[PDB]
Amino acid sequence: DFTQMFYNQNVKQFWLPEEIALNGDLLTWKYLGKNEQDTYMKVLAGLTLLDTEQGNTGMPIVAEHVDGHQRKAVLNFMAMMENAVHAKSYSNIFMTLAPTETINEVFEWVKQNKYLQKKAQMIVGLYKAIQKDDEISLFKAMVASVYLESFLFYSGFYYPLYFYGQGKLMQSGEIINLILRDEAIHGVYVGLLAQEIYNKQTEEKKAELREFAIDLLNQLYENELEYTEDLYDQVGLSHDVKKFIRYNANKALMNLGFDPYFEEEDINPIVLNGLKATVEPLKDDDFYF
Amino acid sequence: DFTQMFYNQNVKQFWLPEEIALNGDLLTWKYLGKNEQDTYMKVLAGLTLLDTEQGNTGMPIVAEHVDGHQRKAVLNFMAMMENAVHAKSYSNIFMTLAPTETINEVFEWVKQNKYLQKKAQMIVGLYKAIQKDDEISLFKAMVASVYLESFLFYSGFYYPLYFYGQGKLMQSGEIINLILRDEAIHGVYVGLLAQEIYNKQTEEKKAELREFAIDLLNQLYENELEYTEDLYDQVGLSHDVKKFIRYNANKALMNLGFDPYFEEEDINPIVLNGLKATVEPLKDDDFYF
Amino acid sequence: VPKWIQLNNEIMIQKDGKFQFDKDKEAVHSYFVDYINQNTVFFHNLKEKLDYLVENQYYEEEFLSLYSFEDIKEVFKTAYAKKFRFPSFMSAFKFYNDYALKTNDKKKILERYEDRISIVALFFANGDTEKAKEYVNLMINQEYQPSTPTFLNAGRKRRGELVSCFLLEVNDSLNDISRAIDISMQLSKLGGGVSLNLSKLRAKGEAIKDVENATKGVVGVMKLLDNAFRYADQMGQRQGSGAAYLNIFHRDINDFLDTKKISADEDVRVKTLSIGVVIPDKFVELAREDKAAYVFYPHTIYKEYGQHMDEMDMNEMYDKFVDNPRVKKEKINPRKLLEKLAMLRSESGYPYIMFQDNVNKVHANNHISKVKFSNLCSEVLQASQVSSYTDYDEEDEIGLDISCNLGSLNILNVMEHKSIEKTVKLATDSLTHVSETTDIRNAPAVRRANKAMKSIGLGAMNLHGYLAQNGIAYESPEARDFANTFFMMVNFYSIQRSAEIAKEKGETFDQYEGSTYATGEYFDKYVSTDFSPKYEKIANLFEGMHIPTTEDWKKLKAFVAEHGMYHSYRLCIAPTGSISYVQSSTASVMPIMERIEERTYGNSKTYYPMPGLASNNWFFYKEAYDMDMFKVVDMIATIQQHIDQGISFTLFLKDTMTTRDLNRIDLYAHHRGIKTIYYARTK
Amino acid sequence: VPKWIQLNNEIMIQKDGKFQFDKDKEAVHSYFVDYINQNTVFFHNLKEKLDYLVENQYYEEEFLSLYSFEDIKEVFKTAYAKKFRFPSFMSAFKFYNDYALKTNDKKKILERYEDRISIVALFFANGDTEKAKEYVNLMINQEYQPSTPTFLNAGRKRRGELVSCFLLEVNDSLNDISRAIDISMQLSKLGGGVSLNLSKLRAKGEAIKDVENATKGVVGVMKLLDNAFRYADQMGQRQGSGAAYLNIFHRDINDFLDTKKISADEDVRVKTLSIGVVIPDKFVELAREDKAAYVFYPHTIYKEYGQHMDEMDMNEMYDKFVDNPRVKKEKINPRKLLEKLAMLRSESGYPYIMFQDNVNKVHANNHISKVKFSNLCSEVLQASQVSSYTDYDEEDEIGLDISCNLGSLNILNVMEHKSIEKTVKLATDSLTHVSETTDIRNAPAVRRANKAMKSIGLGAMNLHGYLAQNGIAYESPEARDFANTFFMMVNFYSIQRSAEIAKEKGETFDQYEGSTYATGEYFDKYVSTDFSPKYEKIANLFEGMHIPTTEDWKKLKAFVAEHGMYHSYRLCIAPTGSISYVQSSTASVMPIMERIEERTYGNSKTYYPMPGLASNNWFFYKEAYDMDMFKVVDMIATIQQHIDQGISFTLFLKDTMTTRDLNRIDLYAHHRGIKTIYYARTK
Ligand SMILES: Nc1ncnc2c1ncn2[C@@H]1O[C@H](COP(=O)(O)OP(=O)(O)OP(=O)(O)O)[C@@H](O)[C@H]1O
Ligand SMILES: Nc1ncnc2c1ncn2[C@@H]1O[C@H](COP(=O)(O)OP(=O)(O)OP(=O)(O)O)[C@@H](O)[C@H]1O
Ligand SMILES: Cc1cn([C@H]2C[C@H](O)[C@@H](COP(=O)(O)OP(=O)(O)OP(=O)(O)O)O2)c(=O)[nH]c1=O
Ligand SMILES: [Mg+2]
Ligand SMILES: [Mg+2]
Ligand SMILES: [Mn+2]
Ligand SMILES: [Mn+2]
Ligand SMILES: [Mn+2]
Ligand SMILES: [Mn+2]
Repeated sequence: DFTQMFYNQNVKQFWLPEEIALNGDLLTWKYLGKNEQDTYMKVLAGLTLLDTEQGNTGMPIVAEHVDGHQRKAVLNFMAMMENAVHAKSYSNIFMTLAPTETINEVFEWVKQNKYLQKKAQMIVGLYKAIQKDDEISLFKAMVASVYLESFLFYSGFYYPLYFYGQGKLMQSGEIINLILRDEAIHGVYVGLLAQEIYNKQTEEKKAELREFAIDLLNQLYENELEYTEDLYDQVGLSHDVKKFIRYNANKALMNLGFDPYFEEEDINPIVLNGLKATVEPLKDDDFYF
Repeated sequence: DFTQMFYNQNVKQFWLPEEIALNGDLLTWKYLGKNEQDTYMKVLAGLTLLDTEQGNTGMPIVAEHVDGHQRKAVLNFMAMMENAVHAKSYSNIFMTLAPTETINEVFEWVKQNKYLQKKAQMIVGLYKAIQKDDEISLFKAMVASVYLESFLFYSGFYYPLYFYGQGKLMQSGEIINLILRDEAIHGVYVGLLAQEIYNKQTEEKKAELREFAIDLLNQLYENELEYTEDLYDQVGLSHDVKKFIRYNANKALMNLGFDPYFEEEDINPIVLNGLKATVEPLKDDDFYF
Repeated sequence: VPKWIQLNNEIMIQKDGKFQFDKDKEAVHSYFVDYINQNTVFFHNLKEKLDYLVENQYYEEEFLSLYSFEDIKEVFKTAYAKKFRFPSFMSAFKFYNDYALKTNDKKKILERYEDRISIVALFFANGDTEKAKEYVNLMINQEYQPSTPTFLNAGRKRRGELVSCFLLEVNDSLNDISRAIDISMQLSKLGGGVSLNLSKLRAKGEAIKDVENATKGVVGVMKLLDNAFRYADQMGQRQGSGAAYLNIFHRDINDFLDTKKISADEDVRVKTLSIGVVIPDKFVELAREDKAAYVFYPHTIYKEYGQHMDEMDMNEMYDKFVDNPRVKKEKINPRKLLEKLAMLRSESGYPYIMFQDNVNKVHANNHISKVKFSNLCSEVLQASQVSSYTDYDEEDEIGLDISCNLGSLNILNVMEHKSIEKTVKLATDSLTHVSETTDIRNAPAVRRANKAMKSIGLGAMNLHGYLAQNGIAYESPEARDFANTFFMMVNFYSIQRSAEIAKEKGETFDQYEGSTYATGEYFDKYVSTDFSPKYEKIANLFEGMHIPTTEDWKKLKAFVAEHGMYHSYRLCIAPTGSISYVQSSTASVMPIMERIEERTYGNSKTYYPMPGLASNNWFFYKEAYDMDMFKVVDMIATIQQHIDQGISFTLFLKDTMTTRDLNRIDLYAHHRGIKTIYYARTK
Repeated sequence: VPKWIQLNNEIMIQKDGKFQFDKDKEAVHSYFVDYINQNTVFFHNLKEKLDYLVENQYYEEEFLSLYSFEDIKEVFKTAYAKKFRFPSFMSAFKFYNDYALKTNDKKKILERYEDRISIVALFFANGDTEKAKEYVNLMINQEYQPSTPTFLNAGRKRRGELVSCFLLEVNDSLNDISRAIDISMQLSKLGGGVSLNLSKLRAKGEAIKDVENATKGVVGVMKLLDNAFRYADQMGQRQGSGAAYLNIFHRDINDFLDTKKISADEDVRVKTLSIGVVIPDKFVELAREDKAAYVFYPHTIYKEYGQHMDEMDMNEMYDKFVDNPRVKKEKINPRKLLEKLAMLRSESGYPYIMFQDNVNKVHANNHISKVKFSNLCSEVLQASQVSSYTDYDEEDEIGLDISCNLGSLNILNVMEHKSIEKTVKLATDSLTHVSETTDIRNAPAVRRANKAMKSIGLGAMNLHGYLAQNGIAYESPEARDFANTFFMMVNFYSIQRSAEIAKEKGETFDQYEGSTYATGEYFDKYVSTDFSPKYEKIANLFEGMHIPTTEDWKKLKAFVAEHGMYHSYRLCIAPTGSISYVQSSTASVMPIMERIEERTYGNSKTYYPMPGLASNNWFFYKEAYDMDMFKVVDMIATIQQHIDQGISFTLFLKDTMTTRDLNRIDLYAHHRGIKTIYYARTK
């Protein structure tokens, strides 16, 4: 009942980072403190890693196991967006704002950062555990994917949105908003596929799947807290970001058909402010009136 | 040396089925004989069936085994074009020209056809034989992929190009020309990835891989001749189609860095009308001599 | 968020199922109680203000020295006696952000609306205190609005030129191309939009000094011009805007068009250079009959006939070009070219379309030259003569380069004051003064044509606003009847004022004797067809105003025959981008795009309803995209029959309609006599 | 494959472990007995050939009309009496593909080597049969080679200009920038390489009439010039080549350099415009002391002092610039800038390096102007005065834009014939004739400088060929001794010929009286130091020729004081790229890049051995990349001490060495007095 409308929405949202000129951010970037620039680079690098694995591994593997040519076409399109559009856009931002050495250093930093490695290990592990014709392993990977789309990106998204909302780094911010618009529909779509599998189960099996989903969320959440503190303490924003990730965790649960898990909190209003034609030939009768 | 350049060329060639209005083809379709309509339907179904294998297996399997983030992104983009763009385009052409019952029957026929099946299963067999961390099996699959993209499609493309060059079925011919333009670049790109593997091999292993490629080409070519007579004798075109197959076989070989196998032939003019040094700081005392 | 911005955003908040339009008025008050008055520099008296502005190089001494201080004070008092109030927040915001004079530090406001209007009036009058007061009453009643260059820069020492539409002819030589680049840079430096005719330039693959396949075509010239316009960007304030026009029978026409395709490479696409295509009737006839057309190499035609391809009538020359073996040509499909034009306009709104024969069958100055191209806004249509810029230490042959003087009547304010005649004549006088006071020392042909032709463009705006506030649909026959009558009166009084100025000064425009004004042909349709309203509602709208009859037009024709006409061109309807906000008017004669427009300034959102929009006239304020483009074409043709130059005519398309619909609109515009088509804005 | 192609490829097929160099000779025979003699056009006699070439617009009839046909026949007979044979296949191939005159369709050969030499000699002599025979003997012996423009275009109707390089000074104004673009297009149309000094243009973020942060800097002008050179590309035959020179103390120097970075964005990257950097001694001093330097805004300096930043000595005004609060400046690290220069030269071979103080400490015409930039090949170093191109209808102040005529002595052939004096004097006369008959009607400053300065460039080729064929290592002190003596002789006889021309014409170059030639300072090192060879082998090499002593130099100094000098500049050593093939000579005074070079022509490949390469002199033909760049710098400085203009000094680097090695080579070149550095070619 939904794939065709997601297909149409995904293809109509198609974009490339080159559509957005980035040289306009040069001055507001220059004006940020060293702490702010450091957090910003690292935040986008963490996002780049997530999209790299979502494009290389997550979306293609889910596409392989989901039945139906149209469902596969949507998932293939989403996979392309992850690595050919999203992951690449971050390099466009980096290449504009930062010198090569700072770019090299931040990519070295992703490799050695323990929270980023842990979250990649956990998510990719679940993707690679999918067994052919085994719907339960597939469900588990789809939960992981929804948590990546609708929860894990948000510790990263906070900062570009926080600046966009203050009228700073608005070109980079425009790219990020386009990425976020895509991930929101990706999280909903994968969520609907996960619910399909969940709804086939006995009540006993469902109870176990909810346990899996909640245990996984809590494990990812605890790691994300440490990651958030590590990045944001130097810019004074860790508590604010934590509220934001809890907000988005609830959205991820809802995408999976589950009740919200965290209590509602006031999000920084700045971040809230941060949010060819068809051709016919000419007939001889079109020349007369 | 080449992936970013191909990335650029691929993404700038992006297109969607909806851009070409198909209904005006009915004004020339109605004037074709039964044999012409039959051949066109059968050719179209042949292309559709082969392209589906490439979207579901060929491109995603190569993307899975190739190392490199940028290569995986380009390959993902190509897989997307197969599944999201090409497959929808072929379906659109069919739905415009034939009623539902006729489409189902043509696909039943082509699905049972000996020559279409022989080539489809030969290609799919090589994709299924790729082994993790074995570059020889990957190379063999890449050869199969290049043969599909740059050679096997062309016994089929001939007919739409033949009409397109005569002013018949111009809307579907425009679509086919866009598809063909994508397959050409797909073949060239996968060809470069195969040459990379080939160049890492010993001289004896190279000679063995050359023998594999020529032997495979021979098997496919002999089946193409039979496929060609089976479809094109009823419309009197087989002689010219055979010249077009050999010409495209030579292009496929050149994509794999191999010499042409067949003598140069002229092609039907109607079809032609359709077609960093180490940075070391100054240490002082370098200013004194 | 400031208080006025909250009061403005409260418009969208619906009370009793209705938009709170009146809240906008409150916003204006806030915008003046909280911001404008606080940041407005006040002086003990006007003498101190004028001394401070003159001494600090804000104003010019020359125009103020023509009056005694008592006369200037009287003009300012006349401006302030109206007690003018901006009816909407966006009007005051646009004026005080774009036109009000600010200090060098851009934190204080030196000029109010009345101050700017008084200064512009004093500049217009050139020493006449009564004329200055008349101009002040004209602009404070908002009946007439000088263009953005004139309104912003009149009386200011730190200013650009008062003309911002420039049309350049480029001759087929490297010296002429370099001179065109230089003149484009100089005019963009002055703040003007520059349009260049590239039809005389020989196509790609032509001979230079009898060596074959040497010319780069017009695309290399377009790349040079695009770089020149990027470089000259008003001292880094606005993006340099330029236009290039090519005849559709030029061979480069495809490559020309290929400069606007998204798939075009970096060495092909020009980004800051608008493109327009000139389409003679011969191309439309060839496309209509489906006969294959020929695009010609201009240099071969020039060598064979001694004249440029765009300098002769293609209707009578096309067969001779085709049958001439010494003329090189390439086969094209005119219907395919039309479809390419429609597709390009769908993608990017380019190119502008100029129907050459539609322009030239009513052109009054065909003896001087036929109109070969238009301006950056595709509404200036004047005779131009190419210049022969020779080598150094050699005398150049200076031709005529078009530069008309913009100014717009506010149709609502003009008609509610029953002052069509007075407003048109005063606007003509102001445009004549600005044209006479324009002296460009780096554009020789522009200066020569300004001195000789004395061409001005008197436009109109708030047509849709006036019609909607009077219960008239823009597509209704009553709206076209009103446009016919109103613009016939505008043309009548513009011609009368031009003839009166010619009689007073004793001089006409150069080569007037060969014009259709001198021969009386221009007045033919005016001495035989009565343009009085055919509907009682429109006649009641025109109540209290004398509507010129056929006898009045005969008297005007005799007056023009006896005394001549001072201006070669008088009327052109410009888009009127930002001045329509300050005047609280709809832009140009175009229908409104949106009933309420949402804009983002800084990090704040703002809401501008169309002027006079309410629940009663919500239906009459139909959006342009929802309208039938054929009826919009009919209205624009009705207006164009009374406008000597063109009208900036933007097409408003839905995303559903295809290139066939765009081509049909273009062909109906050509059939209905539309001279230019500006843009294809897709919703 | 052709027979001569196979014979030429037979060189690399070793026989008994040795290259088959003699096979090359066979190739030439084949190339003549199978292609050239069959493709040549023969006439009954010389009269029919000359008539056919004159009426068919191949030759200018004016220069041939100065001689009776008997004299032309005698000149051609003198040319053919030498029985000149090309010793290598590539020499004849290069002549008959690049310089021999062909038909309009380029299917046949109209000019032999003797025919081309005779035509060039007849053009040079200007009606003197004996002088024409002297030129014929000079060129057929290959003692002197006119530059590619002169050799290719002399006496041709369809010719371009005979001047190879042009240097333009661009003043800081939009009018001057547009004029510079126009002149660059005009001179690239004429075929010459154009160099523009952008140091006077104000940097990015400067004020254009009191509105600040308005200028685009030198990068916008660079983009404009790049597009101009792309458009004017010799009618699509040879890519338009331009050079931009910027002082290292310009604020835009980084952005300038960023135009050549391989990671530069498209809005900044410039690809057809070479870049050069002018480094005063102050910058090297600051980098040596590791003191942070300051780059300056030219417009602030011009406002404060009334002169341009590059118009005065930075070594004495840098501290005043830094301590002046009214001068705007930015802090830079001079060592980091040097490392950036080295990295850029490693990556792309750019920028050209011009050591301004090294040029101006021996510059003879500092009174006219200091040398502020170089040409596209970084060997022309002459005084230039910027032009004030004003508005239209205003008189322009025409300055001096550098332009000199190139001509190279073949060192091997000159010394074999023991004719340094005669060859130098005849080459000076030919270059004087080329300057006199040069008249450019679209570059006023170039024309005025050609008429006033009368500057010529007399280069030299086959230095390494002569040294290797005489058993002298290019890096050896004996080679530097030979270069010292030979180029002192060349300078002596060039000065003597210039003074003799000044005496015979009664005129010197403009402002000669203030030059060091007039005051006698130029001859100081020549009247106190003896430049005779210090080695017996070099003295034997110079046997049969009178080496000037200090007494001869004193007599020449007295002669110059009495009569003056006709040429402001006489000697400049150009790269001599493709014409060195025809002369069977190594390129310029540079060491050979490779012993045998493999070049692909069409679908075939050819091997050109270095002239005279054999088994006995294989190791004397040491490749440049294998050589110590410090000893090459020593050689170039030894030659430069006798050359008034610069030398195109290409650095030949290995991939293993770092940017620190490149910086060390640059600093040693600056220490040794090297004026300019051309290229950093990495193996
Ligand atoms: N809508 C408006 N348009 C223009 N100016 C306005 C507007 N509202 C207020 N102002 C400015 O603020 C001043 C205060 O106007 P207000 O509405 O308070 O009463 P007033 O009787 O017009 O006042 P005043 O004594 O200033 O004439 C006006 O004189 C005018 O300068
Ligand atoms: N290396 C070369 N350089 C220039 N011209 C050459 C060369 N080789 C052959 N030719 C030309 O081709 C002709 C072929 O003659 P070739 O050199 O074989 O000797 P020939 O017939 O005995 O006469 P001669 O040597 O006296 O000209 C020459 O006369 C000359 O015009
Ligand atoms: C007009 C213009 C100038 N410039 C720069 C380049 C020129 O070197 C420099 C001088 O321009 P000028 O032509 O000298 O401008 P001006 O004479 O009106 O201003 P001023 O009195 O200060 O000299 O300004 C731009 O960068 N962009 C532009 O659009
Ligand atoms: Mg010409
Ligand atoms: Mg100036
Ligand atoms: Mn993503
Ligand atoms: Mn996603
Ligand atoms: Mn496909
Ligand atoms: Mn494919």
